[PDB]
Amino acid sequence: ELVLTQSPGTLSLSAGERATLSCRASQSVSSGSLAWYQQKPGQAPRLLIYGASTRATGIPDRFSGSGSGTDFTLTIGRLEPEDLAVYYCQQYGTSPYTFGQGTKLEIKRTVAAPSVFIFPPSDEQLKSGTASVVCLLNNFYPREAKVQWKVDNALQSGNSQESVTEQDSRDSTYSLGSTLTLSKADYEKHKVYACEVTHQGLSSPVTKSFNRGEC
Amino acid sequence: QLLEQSGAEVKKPGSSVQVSCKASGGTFSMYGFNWVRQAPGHGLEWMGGIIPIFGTSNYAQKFRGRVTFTADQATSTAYMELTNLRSDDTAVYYCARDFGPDWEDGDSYDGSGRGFFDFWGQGTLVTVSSASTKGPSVFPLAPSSKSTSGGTAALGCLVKDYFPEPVTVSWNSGALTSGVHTFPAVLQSSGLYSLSSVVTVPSSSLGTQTYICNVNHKPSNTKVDKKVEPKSC
Repeated sequence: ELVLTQSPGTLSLSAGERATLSCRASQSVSSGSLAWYQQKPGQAPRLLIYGASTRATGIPDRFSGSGSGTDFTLTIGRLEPEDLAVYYCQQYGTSPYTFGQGTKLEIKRTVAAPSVFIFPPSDEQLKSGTASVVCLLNNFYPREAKVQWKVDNALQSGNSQESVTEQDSRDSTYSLGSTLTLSKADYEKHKVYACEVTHQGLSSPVTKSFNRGEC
Repeated sequence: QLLEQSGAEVKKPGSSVQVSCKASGGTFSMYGFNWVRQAPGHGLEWMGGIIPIFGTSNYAQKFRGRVTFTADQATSTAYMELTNLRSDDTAVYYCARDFGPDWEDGDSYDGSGRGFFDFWGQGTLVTVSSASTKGPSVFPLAPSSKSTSGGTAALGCLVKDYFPEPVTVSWNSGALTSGVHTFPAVLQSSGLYSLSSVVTVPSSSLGTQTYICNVNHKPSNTKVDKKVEPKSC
């Protein structure tokens, strides 16, 4: 079975730069039967190139393929933020068809401070015995950010979970959602709920808070 | 779009699953239909396929004795059955279409043939687990004075305690796409998933525009619409 090895594993470039993705085969690929696919966050793969160098219909002119034998390359001439994705090569010259392990393309951009919002738990959820307090950090760039929850000024640990989106296809920023989870009893025994955010785009950590019981 | 697949579902270890693929053009023409799977967070692997017009089918040895490929002209639908499922068969199964312009035949010239896929279906996530499915509880992330910035307000839906993946979320049935951020799910200590979807909109629209998140959880055959509005004081 033909093994396809892609390089590099991850490519970090700013919009406007040129991306060069390599795909090397363990054995000669018959007739240049090599295809390249683009898979954007949360989407199915999309054919970019086939026959090693033929650009597929509907594909932008910034995408080009080259190579023969055991060495192939996908070039993205002038990166656009929408090119954020994982790229895969695939040979179909011999059965079984095989794919490379993929190259993740990340986009570097300028620093952007997050907008921070807080959401108290809904009464509906509380009714059932659980309170999820949500803190939203919207559209910031350096992925690195710190969220610290405080209840009545006491620092929380071990009772929150966060999730971060993949870079936005338009502005390359990230968003992060942190959820503090408490039992209805614990939630109702405290008053001030605060989310303190630390990020490179902020001169000082900003805090979003609310007092349970207030409108 | 023109390649519709069956819905995501959880399957017990040892059972069999059938993933369907319908060509919305009402015909198979001379296209080949392949199945390529992807474990969440990982790569792609070809499983096999069938070219209806020629009645030709084959697959990867990795799946010998476990896969069957068929196609029904009547319904323009192709199927793949995978048996004796195990946890490592958990993956998004994609239907991928291939063609062969061989001067009026299956494959005989110009250079390379039908090995690439120019059209993919949205995928069918099959989770192999002994745990039963559980639909999500959807709670509002109501916009308030605590979720506003400038003339913008953030709001959303918290999709809690469901199993297994995936959950898809749209806003206003797809009429609202700008500003939407749907977070990847987190696996809680309870073994159940949780995610949230947020959107930022003009604060001035909160009293006139209805905002509803449409949460789809095919594994449990559940679809939940949740209207999200400013909370009353």
